[PDB]
Amino acid sequence: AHIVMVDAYKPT
Amino acid sequence: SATHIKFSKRDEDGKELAGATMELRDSSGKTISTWISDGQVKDFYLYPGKYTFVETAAPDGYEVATAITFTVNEQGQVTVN
Repeated sequence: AHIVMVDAYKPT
Repeated sequence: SATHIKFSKRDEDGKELAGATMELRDSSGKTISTWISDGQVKDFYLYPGKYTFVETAAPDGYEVATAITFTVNEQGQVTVN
């Protein structure tokens, strides 16, 4: 099974 | 009866992201494993139970992701809670 966790970008 | 689980930590372009401190926890709260992401898929084999992937630190420039709670059932199938 796949678990996918994304780390979003911080803004600037 | 251990189910293979593939864990990917990615950026928004969908590429594997290195530098994130991660823990996998079972429902009791027991930390099953702690690692730092290194740009590849992470494989675990888990028995029925409810678990949580927790990001404890993100690499600079990146936001800490909301923890992911999932269940492996007695039939070997996986569901996200």
